[PDB]
Amino acid sequence: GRGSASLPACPEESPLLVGPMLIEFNMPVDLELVAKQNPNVKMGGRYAPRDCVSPHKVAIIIPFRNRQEHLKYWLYYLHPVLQRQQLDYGIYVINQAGDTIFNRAKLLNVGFQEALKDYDYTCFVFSDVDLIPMNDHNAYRCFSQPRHISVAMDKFGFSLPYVQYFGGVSALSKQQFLTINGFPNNYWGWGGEDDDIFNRLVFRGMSISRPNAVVGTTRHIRHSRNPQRFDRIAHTKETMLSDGLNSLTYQVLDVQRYPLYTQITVDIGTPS
Ligand SMILES: [Mn+2]
Repeated sequence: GRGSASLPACPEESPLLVGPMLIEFNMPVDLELVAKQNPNVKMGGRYAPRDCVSPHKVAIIIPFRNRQEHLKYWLYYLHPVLQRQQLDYGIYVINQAGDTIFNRAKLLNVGFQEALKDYDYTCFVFSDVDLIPMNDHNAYRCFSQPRHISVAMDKFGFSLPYVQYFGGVSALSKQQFLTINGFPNNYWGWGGEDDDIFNRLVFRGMSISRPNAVVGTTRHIRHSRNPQRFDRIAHTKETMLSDGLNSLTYQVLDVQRYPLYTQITVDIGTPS
């Protein structure tokens, strides 16, 4: 019964998952130690199973600016999880250059476009750097519909702010992201960019996929520095096709590949 054969696809659900995890942010993290503890993660924070092929080719995009301690906790907790989930993944920290108002959604668009230059990713997880999953059955990859991953956040009492809430951590396949023309580029701290994204999905006929709440619990990291739904539905319809990936403009000032992640420093301009 011999002959040349391809590696099998990885199983529908990984047999390596452990379920609940204790998430704490009160101890120091040393990334050199984390790298040594995750020897299979390659330069730039890249990993893929050795014994099976994953259909999940995921770029994990993290909007960022001056929050190194949070990022260290993020890397410490997620790398082991992402490997147990048997994903073919890469970590991208999109660092906003300058001191102008932070623009989360625009940095996510940057991450989508830059990660694609590195590899043919077909799934994108957009994650704030201060959100950590409490259960590894919460899959960091894409589904038949846009996926909302951080569904029961401790900062919100482990309950969804509202059924249309799409903030924190989410995942869109390449097809899903492209069809909504990505995310809006003009929410300069205005708040509600996630609601605009939700409106884009609905308008294109998509719905929200969510893991069961029991495994969707996430912890939020506090920093020395419940949400309500913003409207702008009519604005989204009017603006989505002219404001997003197609109109995205930015300058890449630095690209650093570290053992556990790639950091792309970009100048995304100032509010126009
Ligand atoms: Mn926060």
